[PDB]
Amino acid sequence: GMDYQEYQQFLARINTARDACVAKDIDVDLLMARHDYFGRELCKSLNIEYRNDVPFIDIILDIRPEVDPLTIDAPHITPDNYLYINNVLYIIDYKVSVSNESSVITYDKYYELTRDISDRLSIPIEIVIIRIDPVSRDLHINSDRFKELYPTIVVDINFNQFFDLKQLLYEKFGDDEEFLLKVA
Ligand SMILES: O=C1c2c(O)c(=O)ccn2N([C@H]2c3ccccc3SCc3c2ccc(F)c3F)[C@@H]2COCCN12
Ligand SMILES: [Mn+2]
Ligand SMILES: [Mn+2]
Ligand SMILES: [Mn+2]
Repeated sequence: GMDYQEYQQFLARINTARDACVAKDIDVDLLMARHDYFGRELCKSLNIEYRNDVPFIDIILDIRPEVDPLTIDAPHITPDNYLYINNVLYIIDYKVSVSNESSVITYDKYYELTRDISDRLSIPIEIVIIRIDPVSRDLHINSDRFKELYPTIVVDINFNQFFDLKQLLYEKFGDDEEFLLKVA
C-alpha cells in the first residue's frame, strides 16, 4: 500500500483539522497521493523510471539531444511520464477514476497539441492514458500500439488505505455543509 510515514501524516492532518477548507485540501491530497501511488506501481510494471508532470521540452531534449532548447516549437504540456522506443514517443498519463471522462479530456488535449512537434521531429507521438478503476481495480489502456509493445500489463494494488482515510475524514466532516459542497 502507501508509505507508513505518508499514512500517519494524513491521519495527523485529519485529527487536527477543524475547518471544512482544510478538510477539502486533505480530500484533494488523498486523490493526488492515490494517483502518485498508482504511477509508482505502474512504472515498476512497465520498467520505466518513475516521473510526474515532466515538461515536454525536457522529453524532446532527452529523445533528441541535438535540438536547440532556445528555439524549438514544443507544446506547454506536462505529462506524468513517457517511453521513447524504436523511434516512437509514447506520452503516458496516469488516471485513477471509475469514469473515462477525465481520460478523454487529457487525450483530446495531448493528441491535438503533439501533432505539430510530431510532424517537425518526424517521430510518431502516441497518447497513452493508463487508467485504473479504483473500485474494480481493472486496468484500461486506450493505446492498442502501447499494449502490443508490452506483455499483458498487471498493476496488482488496491486503494483500501485511501478509502479508509477518506472514511475517517467523512466521520469528522460528514455533517459540515461547507465541506460537502467544498470544491477548493
Ligand atoms: O498532473 C496533473 C494531473 C494529472 O496528471 C491527472 O491525471 C489528474 C489530475 N491532475 N491535476 C490535478 C490532480 C492530480 C492528481 C490528483 C488530483 C488532482 S486534482 C486538481 C489539482 C491537480 C494538480 C495540482 C493541483 F493544485 C490541483 F488542484 C493537474 C491538472 O493539470 C495540471 C497537471 N495536473
Ligand atoms: Mn500529472
Ligand atoms: Mn495523471
Ligand atoms: Mn506488467
